[PDB]
Amino acid sequence: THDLRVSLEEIYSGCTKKMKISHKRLNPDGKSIRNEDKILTIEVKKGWKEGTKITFPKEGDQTSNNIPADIVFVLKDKPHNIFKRDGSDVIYPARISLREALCGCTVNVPTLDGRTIPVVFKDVIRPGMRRKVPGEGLPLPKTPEKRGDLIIEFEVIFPERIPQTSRTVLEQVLPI
Amino acid sequence: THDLRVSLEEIYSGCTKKMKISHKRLNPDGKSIRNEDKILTIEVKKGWKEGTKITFPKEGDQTSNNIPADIVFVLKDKPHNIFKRDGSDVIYPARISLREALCGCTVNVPTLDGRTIPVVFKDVIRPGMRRKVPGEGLPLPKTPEKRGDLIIEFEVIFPERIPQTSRTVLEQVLPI
Amino acid sequence: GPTIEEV
Amino acid sequence: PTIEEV
Amino acid sequence: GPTIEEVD
Repeated sequence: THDLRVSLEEIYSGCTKKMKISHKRLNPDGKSIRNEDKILTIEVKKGWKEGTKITFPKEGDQTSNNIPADIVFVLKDKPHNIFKRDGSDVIYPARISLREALCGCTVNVPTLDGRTIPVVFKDVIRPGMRRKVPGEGLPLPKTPEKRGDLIIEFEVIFPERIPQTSRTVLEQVLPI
Repeated sequence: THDLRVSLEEIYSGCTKKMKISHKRLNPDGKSIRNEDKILTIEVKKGWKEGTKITFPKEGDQTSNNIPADIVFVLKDKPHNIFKRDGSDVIYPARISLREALCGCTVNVPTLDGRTIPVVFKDVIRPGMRRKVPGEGLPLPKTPEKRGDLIIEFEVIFPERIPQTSRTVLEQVLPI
Repeated sequence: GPTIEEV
Repeated sequence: PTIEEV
Repeated sequence: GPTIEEVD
């Protein structure tokens, strides 16, 4: 029972995982132990979700009279440094200044195949607001021609401090 | 398994819950059933957590010669409109304006026993920032004379729209 | 099953 | 190998 | 429990 870690990019295009296992083997001679190497091949289908199980029958250890153990791989999402995976969607955290949130913003959203898409915002952006960029998520695994969405998730970064100057002005333009 | 909904106020002081049950009971003829009501009394102790089980042996339906099932109550936190429970802590959502977040404010925090505690903020308040009010949470169930904390959790409310003249000014005072 | 209500 | 889907 | 590691 073993973790197969797969990057977002590998889930997006699909990939091949070549895992070498070292199991103990009963020799042609029925009464001794031998170490044996064997590459197990996993075909990662595009869009596969974490928890997918890949079972290689009887690839465990061999010695006695009983049936050798199954090797079960379980797919795990590897942390990605740009996106957080959410099913077939990917979430893109966009950190913007409070100035941009109140006065207008362009987010250059990165894509899974390494381009960027400019998304222009004219209205007030609120802390935690989300904006869908349709079809820019991961392939759906059963119908890989269709894709999920890329979801912009805003974090609005506040000034560390406000000088008294600025405070007096903010008091005149912002609602109580 | 049956829900025993308990308010935060009840967890705070402890309480006595009276629950009316209506179950089937075999008549003396051994052939016919009647419905009869019974009142089950539950002492809820200070600080008890969601998931606590309280068992009434043999209060289930009696239909035949079999022993009636047990009735098992499971303590559930009743949603509160002012606080959210977090273990022995309680969280207070504090909704403030952006102006208040930037320029300072006083939060009059309500308590479980119905006081308010004023808490003064002079520095910039960020979205999702928390501030602890020590010992103003719920009794710890094993040590009821000690208490958890009350946690202020800020939600910063933005203006719906900002006019051009205000935008021009915010661009002059807010860091880029 | 039985009916349960608070009182 | 045997696959178990999500 | 036999060892398991990735290769080419």
